[PDB]
Amino acid sequence: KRTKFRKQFRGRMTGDAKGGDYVAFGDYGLIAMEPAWIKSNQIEACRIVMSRHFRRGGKIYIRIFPDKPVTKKPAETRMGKGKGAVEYWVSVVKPGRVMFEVAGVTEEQAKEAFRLAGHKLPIQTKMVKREVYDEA
Amino acid sequence: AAAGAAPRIIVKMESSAGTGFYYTTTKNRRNTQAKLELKKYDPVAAHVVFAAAA
Amino acid sequence: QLKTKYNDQVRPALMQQFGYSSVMAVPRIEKIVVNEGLGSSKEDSKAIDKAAKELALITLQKPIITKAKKSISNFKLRQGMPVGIKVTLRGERMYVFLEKLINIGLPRIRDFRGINPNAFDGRGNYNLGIKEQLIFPEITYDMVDKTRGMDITIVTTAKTDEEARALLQSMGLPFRK
Amino acid sequence: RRKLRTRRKVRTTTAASGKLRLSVYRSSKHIYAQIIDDSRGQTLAAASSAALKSGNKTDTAAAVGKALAAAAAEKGIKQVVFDRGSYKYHGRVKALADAAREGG
Amino acid sequence: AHKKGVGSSKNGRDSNPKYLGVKKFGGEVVKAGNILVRQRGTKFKAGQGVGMGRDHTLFALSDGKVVFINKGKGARFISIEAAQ
RNA sequence: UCCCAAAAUGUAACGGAGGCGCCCAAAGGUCACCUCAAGACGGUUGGAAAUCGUCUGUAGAGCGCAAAGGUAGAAGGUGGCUUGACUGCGAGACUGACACGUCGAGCAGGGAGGAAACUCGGGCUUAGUGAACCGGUGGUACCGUGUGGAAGGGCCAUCG
RNA sequence: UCACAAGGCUAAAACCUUAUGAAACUCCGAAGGGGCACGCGUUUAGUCCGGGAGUGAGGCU
Ligand SMILES: [Mg+2]
Ligand SMILES: [Mg+2]
Ligand SMILES: [Mg+2]
Ligand SMILES: [Mg+2]
Ligand SMILES: [Mg+2]
Ligand SMILES: [Mg+2]
Ligand SMILES: [Mg+2]
Ligand SMILES: [Mg+2]
Ligand SMILES: [Mg+2]
Repeated sequence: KRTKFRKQFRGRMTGDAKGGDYVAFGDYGLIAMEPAWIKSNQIEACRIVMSRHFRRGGKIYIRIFPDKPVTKKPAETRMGKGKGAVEYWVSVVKPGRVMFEVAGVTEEQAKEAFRLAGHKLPIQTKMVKREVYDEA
Repeated sequence: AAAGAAPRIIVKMESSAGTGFYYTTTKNRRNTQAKLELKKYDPVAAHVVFAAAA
Repeated sequence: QLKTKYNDQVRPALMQQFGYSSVMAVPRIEKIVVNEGLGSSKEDSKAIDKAAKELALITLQKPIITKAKKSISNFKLRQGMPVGIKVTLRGERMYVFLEKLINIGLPRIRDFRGINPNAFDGRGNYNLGIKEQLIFPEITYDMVDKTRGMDITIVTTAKTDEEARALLQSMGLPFRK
Repeated sequence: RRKLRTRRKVRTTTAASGKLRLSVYRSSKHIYAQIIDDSRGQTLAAASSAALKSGNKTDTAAAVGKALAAAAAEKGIKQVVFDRGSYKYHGRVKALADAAREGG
Repeated sequence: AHKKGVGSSKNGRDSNPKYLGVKKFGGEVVKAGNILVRQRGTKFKAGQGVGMGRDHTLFALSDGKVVFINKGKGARFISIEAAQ
């Protein structure tokens, strides 16, 4: 969800995903395909979906994290007078970046918990499975 | 600068030489307390030390 | 003085004890360092005067007022003000004051049975600070006001703690077993 | 501790000064007082004190000042800069000085 | 229906530009007292023939030709070497 | 002062943050000397932090204030002597539409510190500012309405 | 420096492996740009002195 202390406001720009395209901490992984912004609550949503479907307990790695403050001006104001005041928080997930890692669950379980998380997501995704030893 | 001027004041350093010449700078009154005693050039002779006139 | 010669008779004692390939490669004694860190709560000019007096009368050497490192935590601290008092003794007066100590100090210590033998400067040296002041050759309660205590730090040029230890003891020193 | 020497060393503006700098080394009971044209990596004159010393250990400073300055006459050196070391210009190295400071 | 403000900015402010950097570059002729760098600090240290005002301004002392010495990062010098 | 500002300078917004309208007679000149933060072991008040010691230790500190650059061969901490926080100038550049503004070698008088090479025309630097006009004050003897004076102006300094 | 994902470890901090975000972070760091010299090679502009201006609401990709 939120960061704890910071600077306040920000900006916007894009190209392909820095690190990391590879599958650590787990056996199955879910990957972006589109240059989105991702809000806390959207992740929160995926977290709760997958957490329920796994029941107790599995193991869930939420790689992505919202450090980026997005603002929205008040209702019905003429432009200017200031910058909008922190509406919510996004995490700038670029394509190929791995958003999710789950392990301690079968392939089937992983597929499903993934698909369920996917339908809650602003962007297309793909699941995959290890071999990406660029390092470890 | 401005009137109230409690710390630092524009003081004028007038010569002992009796020439006419003087200088100007600033003293804190926190640390000069009494007077100011300085040794600068005089252009109506050569180098004769002044005191802090009002 | 005499103590110097006794060191020079500890030297083949530790040469023989340790089998040193050299006589300078043997533990010696560098300075003695006397600290008196009253301050913080004792902000009295009168008191640092008294510590000056006491120190000058026992150590026969003027003491330095080691100020506050300007660290000002929540409680009572500040910038540049007296908080401690240092007197560094090395060489002659070191040996004089140290002999004064083994001679008249720890003996005249109220309830004394030795000091802590568990390791000190694991680099190879040894400190040991000592409490009370009403246990002295020169200090009197019939020449002071209140009651204080101090800090003491020697520098054995040893290489470990067993060698430091050895030097200390055979120099004449109480290890509470 | 090497701070004093590299201090005065850089403080002697090496080349752009023009003048030649003049080393010392009185830490041991032997010195070395070299005369250097800084810029060129070459050492011009010099006058040691470990090839016979008469006997004096620090009293001989004036001697090697006079001896050096003597070498300086011949080589043709009239300008100088005093590269001291960690040496606080007082007695010995002051002797070497005054000595060279007249006997040039 | 409508709104009534009220907020503003505390910001805006900035300071008039400080035309800094080097004015005289590698391989450039130089008159006496021609300036070669404006800088905040010791970014560029004076070498031979160049002095340094309090602005840490580097200005050349005796005509000649400008030469840049980069002594492996954070320690750099500018100098003049006259032609011939 | 930083970011925006697109690796030269420059560049707008009721774009994003933060300081200034001073301070210092030593916090300046010079001369000489000293090296930081922090952690680990052991240490009378202590015992989170005090003061001492050992080991590590390139800056993880300090620089009167904002931040950026800068800086350990010092600008950082300490001491001696001191009044260059100086007159008469200014080769040559930076910078601005103009007015401004900034840096400055070198010459003279004449001084400061140094044994000296030397350095010093304020402060590590970048904010701490107000054009003219009319007037106050110290010097100056340029003009002074028939002439000689004096009122008054002019000049350099300087205060509002 | 600020922020941050799983684990170790320890009384939490530091620290260890794994892992990542940054306009106001930077061990690094392009393409490009800017100054200067030549012209080694093409082409035509330039600069200064003086007369006359107009313009100072811009618009889109
Ligand atoms: Mg550009
Ligand atoms: Mg514009
Ligand atoms: Mg008017
Ligand atoms: Mg008048
Ligand atoms: Mg008159
Ligand atoms: Mg590398
Ligand atoms: Mg207009
Ligand atoms: Mg317009
Ligand atoms: Mg436009």
